Amino acid sequence: DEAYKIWKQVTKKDRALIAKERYQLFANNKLNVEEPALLRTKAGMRRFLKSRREA
Amino acid sequence: GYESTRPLRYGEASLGPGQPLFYIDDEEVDFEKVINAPLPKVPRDMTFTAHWLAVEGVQPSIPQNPTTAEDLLPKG
Amino acid sequence: NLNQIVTDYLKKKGFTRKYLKAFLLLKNWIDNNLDIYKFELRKLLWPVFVYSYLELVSQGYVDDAKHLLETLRSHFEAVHQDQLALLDENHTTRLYRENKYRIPLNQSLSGNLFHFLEREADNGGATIIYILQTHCSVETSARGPIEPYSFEAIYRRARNLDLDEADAHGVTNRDVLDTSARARDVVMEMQKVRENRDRFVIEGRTGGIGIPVSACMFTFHNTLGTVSCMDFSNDHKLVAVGTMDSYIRVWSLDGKPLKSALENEKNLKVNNRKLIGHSGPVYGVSFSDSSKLLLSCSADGQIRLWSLEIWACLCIYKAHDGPVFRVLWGPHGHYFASAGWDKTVRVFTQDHASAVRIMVGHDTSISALAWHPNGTYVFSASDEMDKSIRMWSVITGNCVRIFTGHTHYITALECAHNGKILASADTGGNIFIWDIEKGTLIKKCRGHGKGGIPSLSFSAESNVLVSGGLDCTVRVWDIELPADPNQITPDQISAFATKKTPVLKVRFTRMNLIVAGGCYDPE
Repeated sequence: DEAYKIWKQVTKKDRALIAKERYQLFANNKLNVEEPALLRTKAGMRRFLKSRREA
Repeated sequence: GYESTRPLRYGEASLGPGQPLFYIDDEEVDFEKVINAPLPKVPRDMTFTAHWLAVEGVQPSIPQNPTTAEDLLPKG
Repeated sequence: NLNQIVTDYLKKKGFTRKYLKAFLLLKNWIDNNLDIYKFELRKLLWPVFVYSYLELVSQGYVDDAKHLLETLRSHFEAVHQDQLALLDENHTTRLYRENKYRIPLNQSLSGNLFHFLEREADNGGATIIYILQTHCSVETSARGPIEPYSFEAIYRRARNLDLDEADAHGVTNRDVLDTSARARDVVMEMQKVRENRDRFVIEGRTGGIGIPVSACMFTFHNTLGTVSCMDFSNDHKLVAVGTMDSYIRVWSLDGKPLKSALENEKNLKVNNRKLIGHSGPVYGVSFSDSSKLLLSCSADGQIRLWSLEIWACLCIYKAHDGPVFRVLWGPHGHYFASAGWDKTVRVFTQDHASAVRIMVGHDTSISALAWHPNGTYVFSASDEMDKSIRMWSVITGNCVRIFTGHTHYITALECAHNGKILASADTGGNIFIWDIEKGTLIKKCRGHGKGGIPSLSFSAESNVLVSGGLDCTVRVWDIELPADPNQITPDQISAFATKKTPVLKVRFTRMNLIVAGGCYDPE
């Protein structure tokens, strides 16, 4: 296709970063206690609200 | 007679140096003025809305919540 | 020295030194499963019923057997008409007794069923376990779930395979696999289930922080300060407000029409209604254990009972001299309590016009009420020169516990779901946590402003508390801080500020989620 190729070209870097974070969190099927916690913030919700207004 | 919506005013008289007296401010009016006056404005009917005050312990920055500009977290 | 006084007083006083419940439980559980399994589990419905009915006929409970047969006849009216007619000793019954039913099932499905039955053993699981162990044989197979269009049936039909002996034997997989288109260790299985379930228990709390919580806020507009009291129904479907204009207003919380049983009111479209009939300001509203009944109390000194199906008053109770301030349904909703200006606490049942119990001993007006989750105790608080909390037994009518320590007007009382802890709040911003059996204060929580904390609520496990205040804040409190791993008190987890809306009601759901209500004042 072409839309799929453009989507990959646009999202590759962010997807790689998120995959790396998730992979580091659960190494050896054990919850690594030294990694950052999973917490919700206000900047992320502001980004979500921006996207929702776009929609 | 204490449910009136008129403003409460006071007038001052003098019994001498440093001896003031206070009286309620009234004034005779016509019946034409009272009867012909317009009515106050009717407020809208009761209703309710909904919104998210917090999500998983974090308040979102939506119009329905207070702004950060304007003592909630312990600092001991 | 009060200890010496008490010791002297004690020394001088001579003190020395049936089957339908199980069927419905199973039906609901089957209804709540994934679709891909629903074909198999339904095979359990027909046997569990039939044998059960016969059992009653064997025990002489003819009326119960008839009621059970009639109630469940609708579910099978389209298939088992002949069998139902025959049942309503024959050779068929003898064959049923001699030959035990066969119930083929998948391995994982069997494991899920056994774990579910164990998890609800005392609510009806034991009945089904016994029935299956006695008059059934669940031939388990390691196949996948069987459906008319699943992979198993398609593959078997395409390859023209034969019928397995276990699944050979009123609908069966044969009619799905026929060309016309192992054993068991119950009891031992339950033992293994319990032994394995015992291995995944959490037994402490060292380190970490409190629990995240979500909140949903309902705001009322154009009230002009006429709203006195607010309440939510048990299922979060209705909201009621009592005003200073003597009327009550009820709304559906999702905006759908409210329904009336009157013929003239058939298919009427309104989502809010008014209850009229009090002569003074309303100070309390209480939903009964869908909610059918409402209780209200007013400054005119009366208590009124309303039907929420026809939206009219049913009964008036007139046992008070002066205004009534608070009224409360019991934990299961047949008894209720009331209190107000004349310093007496009254307990009624909806059956009788006169109060059945009278509680005397407070020296001032009553300002707060609460029930115990077992339904046999009540809590009251007074103001002014007597700022104490009293605990009353309903069987005798006497006081059993007194709690002292508040120095401000008390606004709320709340008992934990485990029946062991009590909480109170006042107009100074403090929350007191009390041990009930010892009569001692466990601790104090600080951080709210001054003015009054009208509402408190415990979570399902009673390990977290949520409070709402007239300072326009909602706060969350840890009831026990974690062990040390080696103006505001450190046991607060969260505080959420509202937008110019004092909080009147807060309540916990089944999850880590709370609902709050209030009135908006733009000025």
